[PDB]
Amino acid sequence: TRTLWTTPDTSPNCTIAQDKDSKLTLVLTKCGSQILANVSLIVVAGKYHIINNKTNPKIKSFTIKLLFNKNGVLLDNSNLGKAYWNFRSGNSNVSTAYEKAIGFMPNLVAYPKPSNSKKYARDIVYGTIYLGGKPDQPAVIKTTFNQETGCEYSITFNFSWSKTYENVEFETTSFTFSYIAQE
Amino acid sequence: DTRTLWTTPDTSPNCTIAQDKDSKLTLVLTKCGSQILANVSLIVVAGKYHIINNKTNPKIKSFTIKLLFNKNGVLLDNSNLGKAYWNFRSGNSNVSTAYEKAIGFMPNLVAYPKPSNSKKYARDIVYGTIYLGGKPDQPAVIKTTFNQETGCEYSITFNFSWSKTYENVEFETTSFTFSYIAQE
Amino acid sequence: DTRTLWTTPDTSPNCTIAQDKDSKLTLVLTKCGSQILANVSLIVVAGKYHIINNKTNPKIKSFTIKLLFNKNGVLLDNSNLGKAYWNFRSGNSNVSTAYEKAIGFMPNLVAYPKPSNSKKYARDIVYGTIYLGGKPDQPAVIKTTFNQETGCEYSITFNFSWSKTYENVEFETTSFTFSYIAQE
Ligand SMILES: [Zn+2]
Ligand SMILES: [Zn+2]
Ligand SMILES: [Zn+2]
Repeated sequence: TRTLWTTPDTSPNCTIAQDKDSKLTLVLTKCGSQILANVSLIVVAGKYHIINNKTNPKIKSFTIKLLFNKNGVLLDNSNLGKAYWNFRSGNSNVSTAYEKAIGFMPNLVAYPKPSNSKKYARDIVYGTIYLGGKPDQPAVIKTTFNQETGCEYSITFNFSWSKTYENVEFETTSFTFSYIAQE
Repeated sequence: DTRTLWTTPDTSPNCTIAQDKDSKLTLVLTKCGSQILANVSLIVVAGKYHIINNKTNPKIKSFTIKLLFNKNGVLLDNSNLGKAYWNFRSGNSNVSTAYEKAIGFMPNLVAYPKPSNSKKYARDIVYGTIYLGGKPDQPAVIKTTFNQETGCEYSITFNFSWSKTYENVEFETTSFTFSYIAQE
Repeated sequence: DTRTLWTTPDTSPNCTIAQDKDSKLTLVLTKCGSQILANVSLIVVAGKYHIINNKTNPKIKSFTIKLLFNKNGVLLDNSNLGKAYWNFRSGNSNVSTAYEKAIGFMPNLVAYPKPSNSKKYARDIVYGTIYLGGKPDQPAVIKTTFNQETGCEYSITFNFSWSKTYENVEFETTSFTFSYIAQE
């Protein structure tokens, strides 16, 4: 069945530190009870565009959050802009915002919201991507399901690095993962 | 849902590593035609592998969870995973009756042959790293091997191992995705 | 379209890295709508890359396998992979006739543009690590790049490289799974 995506162009669609400073490319394809996900990031401007940890040793991580309501609709506090997220139609999107995508949401039994109960690590997936496609420029992408407040479901991407990069543009290789679907 | 075989997504223990029901293996196998998309994680709740302390027990560095299947893809009871809640999905639960056939979910025997006298290829293994407690400095290796057990027609085995000296670290993991070639 | 397009899962050599038919590339592409789920491994059986010795040949550190496709997603004969056994799956074999169209299996050209004077973004690359002989201390990097070859409409290229100093180690790998955005 279907695919929810950001069209795979390079037009900025995401706000990390300043308005439209990045293009998140995210494709979610439903394969029954699992969602197959493919993600990459291009930071085009602003604080995170060029990393220089000699001049700014403190800049070592940032987060992009996707927050969804009970119908699986993206909420406006998300870093990703609402106009950019929809079911695929060709290399573009359907012309009208979708009303329902619960089949694409991370499963709440697998990945419960924060509560008074024990929190398990299975709601996280780690991966490594590479800045500029260079094998000696790893950064970690940590993806977490359903851990944000103010929403019914969430997918968050935390990008971090441990090396001292000097004038390295933050644009990444791609990473694939999956997660258990709500229905 | 006859495209997903799973353990259910709850946290009720279903697996016996060192003692009865000491762990929850969460395993979801989704059939995408000739490939099975697999998602796995592990929570150990009790016993020898629950709290790792390699200062006190320096030799506790690895363990294995085996799923063994018959010619029909039915789980055999000396697998570490219990039979009761390994089944086709129905909602967040399972279908009511135990399944009789799941050959479409078994690892392909031409791709991943049983042990024999013939050359053994590495393609029957997938390696991944998961993280204890979700902490990025607590890696452990998950090694998954297809059809290398005897006394069965098919098998999937998960070997968990680590090389750091962990001190009072609970063995509960992040999730890992992989795929394998299906028998049919 | 649920189909699988593959090399078949046997171990018969189908690929030419340094000399004719020196390797078996096992590649399985399954279409899951707008994404292709890919599973890959490599067995080198002869020639320069069969047994690696970096004490005697320290500069032998990488090689490349290219799949080049025309406008219809048909494999071009200058690819390293041979055309004879690359086809849609039928059982553990292939459909009898060579396929004529597989555009839905090609890497998306907007996501992964062909080479030009325009900025080359890294999103057209996926990196993974596989293990020689299934040994966890024998990593090698598999770098996969989409649509960066000339003389074709689409391409998938696999660059295998390593940084350890291997001494008489056979180049045969564990398996790796990735996905990519489909052209249609
Ligand atoms: Zn710039
Ligand atoms: Zn515990
Ligand atoms: Zn050999």
